[PDB]
Amino acid sequence: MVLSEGEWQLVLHVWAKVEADVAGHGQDIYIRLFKSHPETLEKFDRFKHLKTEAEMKASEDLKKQGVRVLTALGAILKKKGHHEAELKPLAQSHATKHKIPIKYLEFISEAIIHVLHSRHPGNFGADAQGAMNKALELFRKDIAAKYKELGYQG
Ligand code: HEM
Repeated sequence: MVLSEGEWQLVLHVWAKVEADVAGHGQDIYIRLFKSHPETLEKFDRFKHLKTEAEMKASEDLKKQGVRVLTALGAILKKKGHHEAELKPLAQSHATKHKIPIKYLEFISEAIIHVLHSRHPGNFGADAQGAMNKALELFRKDIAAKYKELGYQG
């Protein structure tokens, strides 16, 4: 699949707003992910002990992790589809070390869309959401392909 320049513009326009507060968006996304799909928390040995949203918001380590995640995703989105190099290390670690199924990548994609919709309604109308969904679907499609090459069914 391929996004048009117009669709990429919608994606990068709202992403520019996210970048005004990377740490805050990361926390919101994780909290949404862990509350909606608790099973995903079990994959994080360093955070699986967190019991409440309050503890999650107070975790300095979780905040730092969120920044790393959004920074990596932002770098990929900014490549506008030409992300082969960026995807390699990410696919290898998540398939071989962390063992993250594609289903969980779908769950975090849902959390990202939920948070953007909540925080940036003016820059996340129907067309913008459609573009972001398309960008995330492309990301998941390419990661899934790499997973297969690496020997992980995902
Ligand atoms: C938006 C998609 C995602 C991106 C861009 C992303 C990115 C990253 C990055 C950059 C790291 C640090 C370096 C590395 O180990 O590769 C990382 C670590 C990790 N990721 Fe992800 N990730 C994503 C989704 C997920 C999901 C959905 C899960 C599981 C529910 C997950 C589980 C982990 C774990 C367990 C670690 C290691 C954390 C630690 O060091 O304690 N990731 N991720």
